[PDB]
Amino acid sequence: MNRFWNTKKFSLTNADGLCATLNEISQNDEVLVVQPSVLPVLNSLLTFQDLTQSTPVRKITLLDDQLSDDLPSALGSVPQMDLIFLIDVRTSLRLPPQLLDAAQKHNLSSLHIIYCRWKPSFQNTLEDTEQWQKDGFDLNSKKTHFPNVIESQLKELSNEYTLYPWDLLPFPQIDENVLLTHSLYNMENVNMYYPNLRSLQSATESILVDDMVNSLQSLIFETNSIITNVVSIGNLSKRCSHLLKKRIDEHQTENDLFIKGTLYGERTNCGLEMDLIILERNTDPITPLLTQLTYAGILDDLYEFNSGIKIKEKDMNFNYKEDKIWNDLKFLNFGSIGPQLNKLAKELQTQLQQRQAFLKNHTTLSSDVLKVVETEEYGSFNKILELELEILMGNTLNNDIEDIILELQYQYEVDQKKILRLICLLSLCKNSLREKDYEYLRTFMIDSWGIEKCFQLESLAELGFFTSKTSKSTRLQKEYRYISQWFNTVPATFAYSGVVPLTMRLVQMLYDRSILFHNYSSQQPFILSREPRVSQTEDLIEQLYGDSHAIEESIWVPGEDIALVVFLGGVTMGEIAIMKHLQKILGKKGINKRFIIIADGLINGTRIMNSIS
Amino acid sequence: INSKNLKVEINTEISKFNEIYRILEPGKSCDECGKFLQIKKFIVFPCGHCFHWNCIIRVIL
Repeated sequence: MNRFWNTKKFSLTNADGLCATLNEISQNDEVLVVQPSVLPVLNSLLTFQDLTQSTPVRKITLLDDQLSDDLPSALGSVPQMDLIFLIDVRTSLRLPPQLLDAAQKHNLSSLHIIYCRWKPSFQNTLEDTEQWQKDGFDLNSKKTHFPNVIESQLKELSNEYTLYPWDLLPFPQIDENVLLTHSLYNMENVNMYYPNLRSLQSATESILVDDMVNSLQSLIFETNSIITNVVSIGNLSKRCSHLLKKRIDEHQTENDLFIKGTLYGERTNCGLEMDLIILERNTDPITPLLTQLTYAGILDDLYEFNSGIKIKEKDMNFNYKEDKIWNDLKFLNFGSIGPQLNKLAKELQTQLQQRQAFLKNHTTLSSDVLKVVETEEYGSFNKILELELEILMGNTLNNDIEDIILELQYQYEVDQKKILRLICLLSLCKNSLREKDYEYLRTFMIDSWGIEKCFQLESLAELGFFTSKTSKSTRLQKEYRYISQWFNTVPATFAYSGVVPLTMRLVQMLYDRSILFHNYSSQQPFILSREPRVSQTEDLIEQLYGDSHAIEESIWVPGEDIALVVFLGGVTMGEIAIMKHLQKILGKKGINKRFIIIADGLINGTRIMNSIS
Repeated sequence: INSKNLKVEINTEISKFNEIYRILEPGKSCDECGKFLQIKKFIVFPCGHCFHWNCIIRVIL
């Protein structure tokens, strides 16, 4: 807020707007009807008690076909004032049929709905006071617009179209530092980047990039920032950067270009820098599939977080704004939790009961997790780690891989997803697999897991995960054993099998070429540069991607620090753990910066496997 | 006598006016150019006016 990104301050605006709208609906007893996908987000913002006390609504429901049978049971009952639906139409451009069938059948006499949208900063605070009646109606907005958007398909029943545009802007839930935008799923639980229908990839990609650009524009115009340097990586990031630049340069108002002349300008500057490094998940498919070792990573891949940051099996919330025990243990390694918990418990003995309840709950949950790690296919949780560590450095032999893949297939029972992920990593690590092993691996797969597995192994065999030795979308076509020489991923590191992520070193090289100095270096343009630059580092990335055009460096202004590292394609939460380590080590070395990680939705190995199915 | 008194008063006023400017700059300031006073120079006049030493020379030209 006001050039200082007070992230928690973003939370209040959405709640205030929703409360004002709901209280301005009607001063009676209201019943709320909320879409299943958006409800968890709303509950993570407004508590039930606050919702009841602030506005006279007293009931919340869900959009389901069960309501059709309950139309004469639930909808017929209550209905003290009216029914206020809440829908999300930001993606999939289609209203759910539930409201369509309920409107005509139950014959509601008052239809009011709520639709979500990003904040229209271009409205610039209603533009003063309409310029004293538009200086004699010199400007007007009647019919100066298309008749309807998306909701033009709603042209049935009555004219009760009291729409209400509730505003929404990103706010942090999992942690103070990192915000999160939900644009990676539809209402049908289909991945927005890896859809299970290989006929409409291009449109889905365009829609995703458009929505991401819209969210970034909303945040940028809300915070009143001036981007100075852009480091785009990949193909889609190029289009995203160009579209964002065009949209910023088109829709910006006046009274700020004048400031753009005063600040920065010609022959002078004021020492303000913001960076917009952008990456794509397809660039490095090496590390969304490794096993998590941090506490929240282990707790995540065994029990999937929903849209809200909570879990079904437990009841206590993991929100950071009311508890401090979770703050200091979320990103620590699993091994260093026990003794720390023992010390925390023993120090309080000499020494309010809410802390006791919190520590008891944490101890019980940790004990349950430790118990469930073992005795549940004992040794698998470690065996996969040793196998992954062996594969990453490279120890594959002639036809011996077929012996170990089925070694744990039925000796220890294991899910399909683990095997599929491991074989994908095997096929991806060597950057190529010969033509004499697919004929056996695919045969065994189709033998053991049905007939539909052939379709999965065919569809997944074109995104780059499952390739054969015999508009490129920026795949990776270089052996990984080479990358272990330029970079020092395998020696400082946690949340993995002792391996540094590839994105980690990719962002490291932009500011300090130390590891690149040890290997493949005789001269460098610099050793410590404050501004992001890319020079004399083309050939290494020319062979790494097959084209010396993936790297893009853009300077916008002609002539401590906020860096916006967005993530198009999900964030593997282990990267968040190493981001803090990067910030700490860079601050120690001398360069002081602050990182904000924009995420389109948490991504994880198993969560990917159901996507392409 | 009146001329002598007037000359004495004028000399006293001139002597008093020396090193008694005590003009003040407001929190943030600018004029004529519009951009910012504190970027080029501080050509300041009485009755609250500000110039860049460049806008003024542009005006006279």
